[PDB]
Amino acid sequence: MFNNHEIDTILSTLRMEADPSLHPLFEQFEKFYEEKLWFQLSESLTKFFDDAKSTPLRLRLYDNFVSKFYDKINQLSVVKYLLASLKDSKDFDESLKYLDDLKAQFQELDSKKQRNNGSKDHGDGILLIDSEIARTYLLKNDLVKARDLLDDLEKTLDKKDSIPLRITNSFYSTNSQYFKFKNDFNSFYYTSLLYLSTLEPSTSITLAERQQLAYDLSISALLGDKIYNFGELLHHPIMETIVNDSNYDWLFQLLNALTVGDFDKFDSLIKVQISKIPILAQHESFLRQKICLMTLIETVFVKNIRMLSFEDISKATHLPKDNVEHLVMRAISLGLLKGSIDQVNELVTISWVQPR
Repeated sequence: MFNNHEIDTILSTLRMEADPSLHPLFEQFEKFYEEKLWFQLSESLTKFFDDAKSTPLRLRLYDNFVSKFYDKINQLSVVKYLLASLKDSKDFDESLKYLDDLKAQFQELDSKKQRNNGSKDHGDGILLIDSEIARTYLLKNDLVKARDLLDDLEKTLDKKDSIPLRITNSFYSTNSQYFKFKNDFNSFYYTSLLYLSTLEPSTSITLAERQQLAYDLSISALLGDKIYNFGELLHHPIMETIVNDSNYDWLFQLLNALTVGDFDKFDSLIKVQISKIPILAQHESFLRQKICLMTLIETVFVKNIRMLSFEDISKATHLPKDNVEHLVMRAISLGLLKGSIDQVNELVTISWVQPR
């Protein structure tokens, strides 16, 4: 019987420990547990979880109450109740052992349970709790183990298992916890290309989420110190979603000009949108380089060039003969060609080009 046993003890104690405001809600909690209605009990417990009021009660609740029926209820509902109470502790190692032990219980409590059709379904609960262990690691549990686990989990973002988008999006937070566009934008653009590979029709995302992903990828390319090929980005189907909002149409036309060497359109957007935005202003002198670099690379590719002259490069860049070689020396430094400058003759011996 629940009377004179753990459950009566828990209801009694937690009602005393609780704020008076919580008392009427816990009548439904008591009832639905006694009725064996774990799901209605979870709605009642979710209505408690929805408020910061008395959050620590949920730790005892998890340990001594939810643990009796967590096999039936949704894995993320279960971990959310523990998460709020264990986050209140401001600790990053008990949280590790708790999420690992909880996850491992579900790894043995289930084999064909909570599945779409008693099938080899996605582990669309503990796959995200695995990310929560990783976030907890990256939250300075131990930096060496965290960095090693980050590298191993990055090597696990592949079709080695039937990973859904949600685990990758969850681990993408853990990558963002370690590296950002502020550290390097070319890297963050390539990190964003990972997320594109996982994008498919999923409840996780919308057309608006695609618009935000396209826009953030666009900033990452624009400000990418070593990116040059904006064309493959600008043509990619994900960049069609933003054409159905166009709030940033000026960015995509600045990008378009920067994809074709249209100095006049470039200058016209540069005269306005740079001044309005400090992040873009910090890169203005890179963008004017990027247009010159790409204009020449297109010229080299389309005209299959092997020899060019500083005066003709000066036409194609609007940089004076006295400095124009430093521009193509940046291109050589980007590694997108194997040519060499012949400064003695004010010539260049161009060789090869990276198309993408």
